[PDB]
Amino acid sequence: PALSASSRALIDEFMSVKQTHAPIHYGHYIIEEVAPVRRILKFGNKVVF
Amino acid sequence: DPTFTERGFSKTVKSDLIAMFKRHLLEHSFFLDRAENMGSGFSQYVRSR
Amino acid sequence: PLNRRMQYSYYFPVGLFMPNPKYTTSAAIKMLDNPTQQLPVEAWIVNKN
Amino acid sequence: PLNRRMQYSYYFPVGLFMPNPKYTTSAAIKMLDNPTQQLPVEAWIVNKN
Repeated sequence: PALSASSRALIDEFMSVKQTHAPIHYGHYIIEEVAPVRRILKFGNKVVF
Repeated sequence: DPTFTERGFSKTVKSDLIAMFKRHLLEHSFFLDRAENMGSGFSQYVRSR
Repeated sequence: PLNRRMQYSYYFPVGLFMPNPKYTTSAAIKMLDNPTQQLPVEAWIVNKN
Repeated sequence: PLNRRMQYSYYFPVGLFMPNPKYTTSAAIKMLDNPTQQLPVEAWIVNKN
């Protein structure tokens, strides 16, 4: 499963804290990035692993 | 690094190397400002670069 | 020849829909519309850049 | 002549506007205004000093 979301809101939630974020909002949702290559994701200075 | 190159100088290899330039302009230039703010790996970082 | 190329197949959905008991797991994001009648129209995925 | 002069061009917008599904990210900041209709009219940036 690739990293997808619904709007930019859950993306910039998941970029804020990668541990305690929402995978499922009210109708919205965001599927986390699990892969053989665990990619670096940069959004400004917020950058997760 | 000939990993990227010597495969055939197409549109595609250079159109990926441009994003490689964009990614390496942030994490590997002005290394001394990193190393004066990095952790205990001071000397090995400068030796790596 | 040790610089092989693996070809992984990623996938992601778009435009799904939650079942009617809708919940949330983050006390930060509150969308500014009626959240019950909400469904995504799109998907925002991240690139290699 | 090692005192070279890199001229990194910066850029920043002013006057941009969110799309109509509006939302929040951090819920510990409030404004005394009707939150739905508001516009970023000025931009604050940070100088060298």
